[PDB]
Amino acid sequence: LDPLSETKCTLKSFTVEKGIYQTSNFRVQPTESIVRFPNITNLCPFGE
Amino acid sequence: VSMTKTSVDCTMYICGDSTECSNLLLQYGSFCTQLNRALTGIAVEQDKN
Ligand SMILES: *[C@@H]1O[C@H](CO[C@@H]2O[C@@H](C)[C@@H](O)[C@@H](O)[C@@H]2O)[C@@H](O[C@@H]2O[C@H](CO)[C@@H](O)[C@H](O)[C@H]2NC(C)=O)[C@H](O)[C@H]1NC(C)=O
Repeated sequence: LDPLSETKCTLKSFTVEKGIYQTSNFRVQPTESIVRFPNITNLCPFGE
Repeated sequence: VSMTKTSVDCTMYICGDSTECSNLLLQYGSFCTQLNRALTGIAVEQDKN
């Protein structure tokens, strides 16, 4: 919900004593996907 | 008198950005939280010292 709720949830307590508490590390997530394959048009001769 | 304070994200070390590995690591229970509780206790003590 908010950073205090994440401390209550990490301490496993509905009350939090005075302090500084470490919590889930933040991390920026993907904006989009990329694929980069060598440009090849001809199919492989599996029939042969 | 003291040593380097460290913190180690048990998820990013074990599973770095994989979700499949996170859902498997959850089957061990509290071991990641216990490791961070240990390294935080060492780190707070470097300032006490
Ligand atoms: C191997 O051959 C089968 C079918 O045999 C040939 O089918 C015709 C295309 C013609 O060449 C006949 O003289 C041969 O008997 C191929 O199977 C087909 O595969 C495509 C997809 O690639 C599918 O749309 C068709 O419905 C399939 N038809 C049949 C009958 O199987 C198969 O692709 C061939 N394998 C390779 C590696 O070329």
